[PDB]
Amino acid sequence: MNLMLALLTNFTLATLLVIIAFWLPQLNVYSEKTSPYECGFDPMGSARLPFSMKFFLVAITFLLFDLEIALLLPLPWASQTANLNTMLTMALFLIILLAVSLAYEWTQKGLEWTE
Amino acid sequence: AERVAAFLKNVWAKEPVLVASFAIAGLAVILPTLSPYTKYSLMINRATPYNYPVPLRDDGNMPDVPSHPQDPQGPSLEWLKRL
Amino acid sequence: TYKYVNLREPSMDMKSVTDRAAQTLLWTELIRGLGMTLSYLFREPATINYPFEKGPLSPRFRGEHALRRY
Amino acid sequence: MFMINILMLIIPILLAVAFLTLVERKVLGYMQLRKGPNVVGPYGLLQPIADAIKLFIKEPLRPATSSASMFILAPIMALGLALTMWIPLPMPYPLINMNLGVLFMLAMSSLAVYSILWSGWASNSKYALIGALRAVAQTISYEVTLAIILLSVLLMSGSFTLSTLITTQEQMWLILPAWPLAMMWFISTLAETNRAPFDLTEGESELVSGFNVEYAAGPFALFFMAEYANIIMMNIFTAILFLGTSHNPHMPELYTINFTIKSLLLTMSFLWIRASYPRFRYDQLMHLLWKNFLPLTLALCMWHVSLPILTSGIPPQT
Amino acid sequence: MMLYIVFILSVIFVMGFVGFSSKPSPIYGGLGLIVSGGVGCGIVLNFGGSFLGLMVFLIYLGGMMVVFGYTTAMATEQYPEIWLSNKAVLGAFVTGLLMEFFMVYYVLKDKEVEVVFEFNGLGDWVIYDTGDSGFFSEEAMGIAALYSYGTWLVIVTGWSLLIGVVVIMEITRGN
Amino acid sequence: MWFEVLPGIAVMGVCLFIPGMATARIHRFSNGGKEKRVAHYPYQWYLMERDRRVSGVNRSYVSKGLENID
Amino acid sequence: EMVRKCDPHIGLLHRGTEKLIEYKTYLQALPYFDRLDYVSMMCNEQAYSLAV
Amino acid sequence: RGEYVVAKLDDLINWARRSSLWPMTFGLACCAVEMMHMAAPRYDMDRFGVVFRASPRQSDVMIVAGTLTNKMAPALRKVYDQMPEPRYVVSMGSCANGGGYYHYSYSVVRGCDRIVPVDIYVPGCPPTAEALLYGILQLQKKIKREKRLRIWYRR
Ligand SMILES: CCCCCCCCCCCCCCCCCC(=O)OC[C@H](COP(=O)(O)OCCN)OC(=O)CCCCCCCCCCCCCCCCC
Ligand code: SF4
Repeated sequence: MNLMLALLTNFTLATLLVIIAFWLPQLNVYSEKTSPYECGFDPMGSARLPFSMKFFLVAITFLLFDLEIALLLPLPWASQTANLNTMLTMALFLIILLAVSLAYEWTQKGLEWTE
Repeated sequence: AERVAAFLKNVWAKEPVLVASFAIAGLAVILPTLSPYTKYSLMINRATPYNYPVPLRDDGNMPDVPSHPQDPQGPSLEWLKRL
Repeated sequence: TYKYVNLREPSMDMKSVTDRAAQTLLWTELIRGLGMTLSYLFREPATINYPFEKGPLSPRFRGEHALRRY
Repeated sequence: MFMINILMLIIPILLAVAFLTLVERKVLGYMQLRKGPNVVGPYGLLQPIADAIKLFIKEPLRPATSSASMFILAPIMALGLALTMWIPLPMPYPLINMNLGVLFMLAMSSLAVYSILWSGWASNSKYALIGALRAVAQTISYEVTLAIILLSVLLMSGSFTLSTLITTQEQMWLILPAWPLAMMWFISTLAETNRAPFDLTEGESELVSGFNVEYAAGPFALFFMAEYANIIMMNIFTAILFLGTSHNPHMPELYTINFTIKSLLLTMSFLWIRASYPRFRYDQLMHLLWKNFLPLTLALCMWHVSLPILTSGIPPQT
Repeated sequence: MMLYIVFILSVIFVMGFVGFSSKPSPIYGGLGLIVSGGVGCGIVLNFGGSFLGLMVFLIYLGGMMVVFGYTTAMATEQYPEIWLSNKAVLGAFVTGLLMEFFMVYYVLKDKEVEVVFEFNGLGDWVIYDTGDSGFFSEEAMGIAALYSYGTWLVIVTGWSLLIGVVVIMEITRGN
Repeated sequence: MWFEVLPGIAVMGVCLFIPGMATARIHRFSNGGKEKRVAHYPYQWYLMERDRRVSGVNRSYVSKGLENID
Repeated sequence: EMVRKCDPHIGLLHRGTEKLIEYKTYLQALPYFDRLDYVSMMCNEQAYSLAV
Repeated sequence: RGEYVVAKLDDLINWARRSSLWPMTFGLACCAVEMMHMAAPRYDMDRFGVVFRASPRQSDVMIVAGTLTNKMAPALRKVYDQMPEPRYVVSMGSCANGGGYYHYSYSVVRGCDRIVPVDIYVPGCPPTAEALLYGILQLQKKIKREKRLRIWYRR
């Protein structure tokens, strides 16, 4: 409720400013003005052409490393249990395996961008 | 022993950040085993009363179950107060 | 005559290696740059208040032409 | 009275953003032996007003090649989410008291990247596209590290509630036991806000203007407003995390004054850092946060999970 | 009304699925998955789970950010397709909406729809629990037990992630 | 000089102080001069909903003391 | 962002300086050298001076 | 009178525009060196509210500082056409005024005014940084005299 109003107000204000920006000023539109910007000379090829990603391997590793926060963020609550010996063992076990995962991709040239 | 203090010196010169990492992570796996206070972390967690202490039915043969909360029987948190 | 600009070898004694390790971890040489710009903040700016203050010139200045008389 | 409370939040934020532009231009000027704005109003106090009016009465143009709906949505999304990062902030009483405030700010921060990605892609320009793909690279660099750093600091606090960080730091600041995390958090906020030396999504010297190269007039202002509102918000987050202020229930004003000063000084440091260092390469940023911070962050996450247990100092759950 | 908040979010949840199921440019497909992942946080959040709601949303924002980068590199053409650019995409988008509309229309009028399963339309609030919990969040307690009870789940999930990194490097080595 | 930068900081500082001050006063205004109730867990909410019934005016911040027992 | 080929297209500041110097006396051609490397003005004059 | 109120609004927008002039980062030849010295500490054009921005779409002024060649002329008009209005052009130096030292060259445009409209001409080879700053201040006073709203009102 209070969150819905806070969200509703924040985006309504942003939408009004955009509305004002497009309707308050004087407009003068012609083809040259709206042409794509590439430093004064016409572009060669569409901007929609493929753009190679040289860090693709790190991007995939990001997904696997971005899950660990899901599994590691519950740790503050997990520390409130009576089985600290078990909880501590499996908390360090999960982080150690992440370190091994980073170590493998590092030593195997996986963090180095393709040329 | 001379060689051992030549690989450590090389990594400390070429990768100091990794030397700190393995030291901090190493101390995290060992100290909990050696620390005398690891028992109290487990005892404090047990002493935290999330649930209601449902009473037992006095059958006349439970000498170690307190009749009243202010009775000497039952677990005591005297250790925790002085910790 | 000449001189090398980047021909040096860092001493490998333990104290020096630890000094560099502290620099790498504690960002010592990045804080000198902060100190250098901090000092400039407290120096008087060199900005003149144009058009009320004009940059100095000399009699030889070559500006707008004019036709002279006796 | 809640609508008034929201207005008493967003409206001051915009004024703070407006005059943070003036402060940056003068602070950089004096660090560069200049004065900065001192003509438009006494000591340049009316400069933000002139720039705001100028941009909103200037012609906005949609590029002929742009995707119109994404082109207009992106600036709205940036400012809308920029203001949304403030509602869980305890100063000392939050507008929306969230039990998971820390997690809410992470999700909103990630969602705010798409205002950069979609603005660049919708522009249909090569320079806007290159800057947008630097945002992908830059978010892959800090997002994982930034979460674990927060996790290590919450293992001394107890929960994800931001108001609970005030209770944690009542006897002492968190920057003493966790200055190694504070250093890596501070540099992670620079990357997250796209600030120098990590201003790669824009990269004036490399990409002219980056993702917002095609935007002009009012639409450009929203991106500018969001960027500066994020600097203050993140520096408020840093103060609450590592420079917690003492809370007196009967004098909440004293908290705001001390808490406000700590945020300004952290905000000045952002201006200070922009005037001192060159710009990273967006592939060197990835190696910085994956080969230096991440190995240490994982080690400090193990240490901060074991340290409370081996000293019997586990914080309360509630 | 505010008593139908979950149902309203669920309708938006479906509309986001008809967004990327019509298969426009993966740029717009990834936008529908962000929308459905945001309301999905809201639906799960209204049933008592806030960590789950903010975690799936947090995870799916990371995934779509990588997918956006891959789309501009592997899955782009000169004219990316919008929902109005193909009769195939538009037909799938309109068909999905008209099917959601009739499911909503019948479940709100009759309050009873039978498609494979018997569904009721008295409001999602009628099945909630009438007894408050204690001084803790039940979902947080359950997730926090992954490290005390779910030791075997931690080992298999931990091993899978480690093997995941090894696997992707082998697949992408080439030559 | 460097102290001509301060006026901008003062205006910025006053603007960042308002959000905290307004929330504190508005909370006290709308809760009978007390802090807004923090209900993070269901037990705290159950006690807040109980306060509304006890109040008799449908407000959880209208507390009834020992004058209500007899 | 990897560069495969740099192809510097120059001549956007070609003004025919070398052709103009042919219609100017040696004194009249001196200021043309202040405007070649316009960051090193008195070093371009000197090279031309030593040549003449 | 209603023409008094528009005149005050006309003053407001005029004030907002001359106090926030953003030149395009566009230099061609030696005259750009004197354009940097205007941004240097001694003159500090930034204190007048004048800030360079690289994108033509985020600029209000084009300072054509240097020689304009036939190869560069199409590019100059392109970045000028892409500036959102209102936009102003300041011609700096003899080369951009009337061709200057290279007026009779086969590869030089005899004046940037052949390609784009010009509002202020700054003479010199090069103009001093104090002469360009005088030109920008003359442009501001030229914007102060605009009466768009008092001409719209009288239509
Ligand atoms: C009970 C369970 C807890 C124990 C967990 C067991 C797993 C531990 C490891 C988990 C983290 C993964 C790291 C393992 C890989 C180590 C790094 C590595 O393999 O790098 C290989 C390295 C290649 O480097 P290169 O380019 O060839 O140049 C240098 C020449 N060596 O060349 C090399 O040969 C590496 C050099 C030797 C590295 C030794 C690493 C030792 C790590 C443990 C240190 C613990 C001691 C510190 C704590 C002490 C207490 C304070
Ligand atoms: S006018 Fe003079 S200074 Fe300017 S470009 Fe031409 S020759 Fe160089």
